[PDB]
Amino acid sequence: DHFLEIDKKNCCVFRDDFIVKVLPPVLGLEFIFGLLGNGLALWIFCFHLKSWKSSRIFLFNLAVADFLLIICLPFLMDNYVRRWDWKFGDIPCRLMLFMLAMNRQGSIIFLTVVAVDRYFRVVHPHHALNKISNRTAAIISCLLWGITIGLTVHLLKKKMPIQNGGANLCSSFSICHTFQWHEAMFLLEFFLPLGIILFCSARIIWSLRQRQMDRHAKIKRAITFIMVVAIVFVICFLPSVVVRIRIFWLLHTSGTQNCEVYRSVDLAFFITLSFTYMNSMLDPVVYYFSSP
Amino acid sequence: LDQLRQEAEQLKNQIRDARKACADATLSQITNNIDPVGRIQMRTRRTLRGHLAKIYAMHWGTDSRLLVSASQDGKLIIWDSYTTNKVHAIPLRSSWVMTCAYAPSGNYVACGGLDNICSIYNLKTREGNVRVSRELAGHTGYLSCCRFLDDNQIVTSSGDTTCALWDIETGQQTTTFTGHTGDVMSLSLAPDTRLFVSGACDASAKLWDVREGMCRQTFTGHESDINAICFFPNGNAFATGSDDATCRLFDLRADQELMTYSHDNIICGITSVSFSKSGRLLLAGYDDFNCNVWDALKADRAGVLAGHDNRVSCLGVTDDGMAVATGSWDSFLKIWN
Amino acid sequence: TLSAEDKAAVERSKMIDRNLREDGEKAAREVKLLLLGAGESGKSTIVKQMTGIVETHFTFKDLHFKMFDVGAQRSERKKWIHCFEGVTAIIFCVALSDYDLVNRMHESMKLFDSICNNKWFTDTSIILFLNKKDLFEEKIKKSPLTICYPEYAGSNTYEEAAAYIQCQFEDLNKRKDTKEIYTHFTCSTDTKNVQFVFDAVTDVIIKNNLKDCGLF
Amino acid sequence: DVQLVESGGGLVQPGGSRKLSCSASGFAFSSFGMHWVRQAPEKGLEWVAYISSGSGTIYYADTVKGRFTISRDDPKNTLFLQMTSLRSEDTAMYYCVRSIYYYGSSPFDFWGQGTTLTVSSSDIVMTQATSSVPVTPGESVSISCRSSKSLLHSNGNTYLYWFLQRPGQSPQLLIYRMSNLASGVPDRFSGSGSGTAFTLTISRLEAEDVGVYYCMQHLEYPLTFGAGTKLEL
Amino acid sequence: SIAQARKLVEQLKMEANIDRIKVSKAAADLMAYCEAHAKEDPLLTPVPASENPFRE
Repeated sequence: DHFLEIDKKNCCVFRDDFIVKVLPPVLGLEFIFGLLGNGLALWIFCFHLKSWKSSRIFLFNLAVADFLLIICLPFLMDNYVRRWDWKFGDIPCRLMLFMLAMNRQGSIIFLTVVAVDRYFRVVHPHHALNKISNRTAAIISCLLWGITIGLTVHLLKKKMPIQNGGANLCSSFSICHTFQWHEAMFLLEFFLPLGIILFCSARIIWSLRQRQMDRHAKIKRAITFIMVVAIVFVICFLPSVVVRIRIFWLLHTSGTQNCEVYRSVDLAFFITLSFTYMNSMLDPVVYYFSSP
Repeated sequence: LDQLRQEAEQLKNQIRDARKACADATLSQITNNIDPVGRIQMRTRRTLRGHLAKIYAMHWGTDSRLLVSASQDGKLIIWDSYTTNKVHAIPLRSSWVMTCAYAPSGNYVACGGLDNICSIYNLKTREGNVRVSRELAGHTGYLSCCRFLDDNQIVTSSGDTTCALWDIETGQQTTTFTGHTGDVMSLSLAPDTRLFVSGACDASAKLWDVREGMCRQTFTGHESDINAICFFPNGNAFATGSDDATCRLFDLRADQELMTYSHDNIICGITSVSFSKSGRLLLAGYDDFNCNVWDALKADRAGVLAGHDNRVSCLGVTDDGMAVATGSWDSFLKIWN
Repeated sequence: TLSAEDKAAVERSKMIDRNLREDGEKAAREVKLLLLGAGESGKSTIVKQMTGIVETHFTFKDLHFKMFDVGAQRSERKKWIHCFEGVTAIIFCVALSDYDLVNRMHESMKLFDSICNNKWFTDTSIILFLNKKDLFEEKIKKSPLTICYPEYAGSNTYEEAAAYIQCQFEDLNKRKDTKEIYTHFTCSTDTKNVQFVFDAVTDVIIKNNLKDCGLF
Repeated sequence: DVQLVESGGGLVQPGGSRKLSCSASGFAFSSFGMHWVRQAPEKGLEWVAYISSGSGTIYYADTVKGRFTISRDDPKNTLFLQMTSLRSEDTAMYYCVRSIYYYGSSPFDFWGQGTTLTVSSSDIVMTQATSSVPVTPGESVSISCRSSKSLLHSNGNTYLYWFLQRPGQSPQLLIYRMSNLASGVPDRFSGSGSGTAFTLTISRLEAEDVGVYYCMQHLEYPLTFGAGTKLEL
Repeated sequence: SIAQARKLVEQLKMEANIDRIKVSKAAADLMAYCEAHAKEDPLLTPVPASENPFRE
């Protein structure tokens, strides 16, 4: 049927017929909107900006992280139009996978860092970290990028393209049974930052409410902005995780021998993975430029 | 008693009549034959970034290489302009400083501000550190300018409407000049260090004689406070910058207004002025975030130095005329050439 | 491409830079307040409770406060006020017992109007202190407030008169959205004025931090 | 008083580990780079070690590298030099000179007293030619020194120093950078010359002026002294 | 109260006893000084980079 041995037992791998007319349009719209946002945001961040601050440094790092996905999208739609096939070379797809993982990890980590920075500025106004040196911010950003490379560099070792007849798909997510060795990162990548961000936002809003400072209009505006950031992050990052846990439950309950069961789950998972790119393209709007 | 009031009125009327009868042609009429100086372009050569607050004063050394700068973080910094190095950093007792000076011999420096005390610091000591040589007190207002005559004498201008000539050895006011009616905000010593001029918020300037101490000439014509003053290199003229967005060139011997430098675009005041080595370019720092240069004869703009992100507060020109130093309310201090 | 002495000079300059940076970092953690009054308004007590400029000092709740009192600077106010741009707050003092005559309340109102609506102090918060309350109570026991303010149709009780004075003093504000003022009646209790100053200072610090990042 | 005392001398068996201490009082010890300079019982001076302000730069001579160490204690104003594996050629008198470097400063201005140590049994070479010169009071004398590499650096400085040592005393700075008169030095002393040829001139020579004169270069480490010219009678 | 008025009268009588030269003569003098010393102004006439102490 649709079986293929990846490294162990097998791996139910599919390329649905509808995939040609679902993902390419969404990806093109994301590409064009991300261009028209990121270009302006980066231009005003490198031309019309004031002296660099720690927060500004973190936002610039987040912009670099979400631009890493913009520079990689064309390969994504090239695969999606050709029904999960490569013709651009071995070390090439590997670079695409590394860039995708780096983008995801960096975006999430820097989002959590920004949330923690806001929490420390609003709840502990007289703490030491509120007045930090630009050099310390640079060291922190370098360390975060270093650990991100540490987790994401394993993807730059294996020569992935596998024989699949007329295709050599270099996809990083297959319905495998396998085990959460390198996996379960897909879960921890979101679960802990979700908790940290929610806790920081709740504490900020509650402290700004108790102190009776919610009289000036921009204070309420900032509260709404924090809430909007929270809802955006929660909305973008869940459908993928929901389908992933569903297929994990199916894998644990039903063995990966009868691949006919995984019909709609592959399509659903990949639509949700396409949805996941929404946050990276919304970042140049919500944070930079929409702010006061 | 109004008889002496009428005496003063008739004396000032006679003064005006004598001044008017002594004028036959303007400086522009004479200088219209001079070829235009052309556009003057200057580029930032060095940028000195050590301060952390607004810079309020600076002075060039006699050797045209070392300078001293004063800001509001309670620090006096001695810069080596050729290599942008730091030689000395003196922590001040009072963080509110509005003036600075450099001794001609290079041994002493001076500082002062809202504390009504002029501090004199010794630079070359056997112990290897900079220590305060002498504190001078006796003014009832903030000090706005101080200049060095030599290693033993000093001249100070304060907001108590009076000027003083001190004696660093004894520490007492050798002479006091009292002829103003408002705060005095500027001071410039003549090249021969025999006379000097002072500009006051009274909207006037006065020519004082150091040797015996009485006012010899009073120059009026402005419309608001005067924030800076500077002597022509010849020593027979000077230039005043005020808050009505205009500069003026006065002459000592003519006892009259010589020329006015103003443009319709500028409406902000002037914080500091200075001349060039040959006396042809008049530099002027504005609140417009940039400095201007004027052809001192034809009164035409010949260049704008715009590299600051705040109000320009201090401006100076080296003794050999090979550089210009500008310090604004942002911590940066820039050198142009 | 440098001589030995040039390298030593560069090292000395680097040490000077490090010392300057350390001093600035240490001095950037203090809270600076500017104290203003109307002569006998009562600046004595607020200060004693804790020849030019006279800086007082205190440490409260692990926070260092430096209060600057201009005092006897009998000169032009506009020629040195811009030196105080960037202060955390302006502590204005006014006595409720100076409505008798020689008009003192009107002078305080004029000074408050001049200070509050200033180009330099376009965002610095003002903490308003209304002191000398007991003598004002004694005066209002007999004399009416109509002498200073000819209006009413309300009453002549301490509470209503104090509220009227506070409303009149707050009305003088013009930048109602870029500047917020706080009004407090001075109490004989020890830790009541300092706590109010601390609360206002915190609030200003929270607003400044929010402005820095951009969220607000 | 800018006194500067040293201790830690005596007789050491070869292979010992004697350590010399140098205590300074009367100046800002924290902002003064400090050198250690030795002198043989009968030969001329010889640079030994150097440590900067803040201990960020340390230099040793070629003859002592790997055997001598130098360290500072700024809170208590002390300078230590630790010697290991002493040989028979280390018997000398040690001095604890000071030097502060900035635009217009005068390095090597104050020399220490001297600590005596005895042991039982690509470099710029600078020559001074003549060793002894017969002189009379009221005359004018000239001392000539010659290097091997030109000391006129690109910026314009000519790093050469003239020192004078009186009998039974410690050397004192006379001229720094080949033209500048040190503080406390009378007018009669003067210096002149050009690259690889320098001359110190004394006009109206008088008593309390005889001794030994040394020329030293500060272009690049290791610093090298001259043989020394001696004035008698 | 009234001594400052006499002081002002004396100051005015002193200031009203100084001879003044023609304005045209002063203009010519400033013109001559500027023309004579224009040759030694590195700001007026840009100096070549060979002897310019501020490189680049």
